[PDB]
Amino acid sequence: MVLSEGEWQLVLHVWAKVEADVAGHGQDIYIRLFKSHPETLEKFDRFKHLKTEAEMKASEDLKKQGVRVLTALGAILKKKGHHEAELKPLAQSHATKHKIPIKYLEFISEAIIHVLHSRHPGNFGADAQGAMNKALELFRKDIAAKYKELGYQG
Ligand code: HEM
Repeated sequence: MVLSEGEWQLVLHVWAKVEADVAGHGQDIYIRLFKSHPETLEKFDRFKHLKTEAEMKASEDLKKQGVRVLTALGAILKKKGHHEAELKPLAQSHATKHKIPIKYLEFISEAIIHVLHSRHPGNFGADAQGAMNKALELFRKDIAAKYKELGYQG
């Protein structure tokens, strides 16, 4: 699949707003992910002990992790589809070390869309959401392909 320049513009326009507060968006996304799909928390040995949203918001380590995640995703989105190099290390670690199924990548994609919709309604109308969904679907499609090459069914 391929996004048009117009669709990429919608994606990068709202992403520019996210970048005004990377740490805050990361926390919101994780909290949404862990509350909606608790099973995903079990994959994080360093955070699986967190019991409440309050503890999650107070975790300095979780905040730092969120920044790393959004920074990596932002770098990929900014490549506008030409992300082969960026995807390699990410696919290898998540398939071989962390063992993250594609289903969980779908769950975090849902959390990202939920948070953007909540925080940036003016820059996340129907067309913008459609573009972001398309960008995330492309990301998941390419990661899934790499997973297969690496020997992980995902
Ligand atoms: C938006 C998609 C995602 C991106 C861009 C992303 C990115 C990253 C990055 C950059 C790291 C640090 C370096 C590395 O180990 O590769 C990382 C670590 C990790 N990721 Fe992800 N990730 C994503 C989704 C997920 C999901 C959905 C899960 C599981 C529910 C997950 C589980 C982990 C774990 C367990 C670690 C290691 C954390 C630690 O060091 O304690 N990731 N991720």
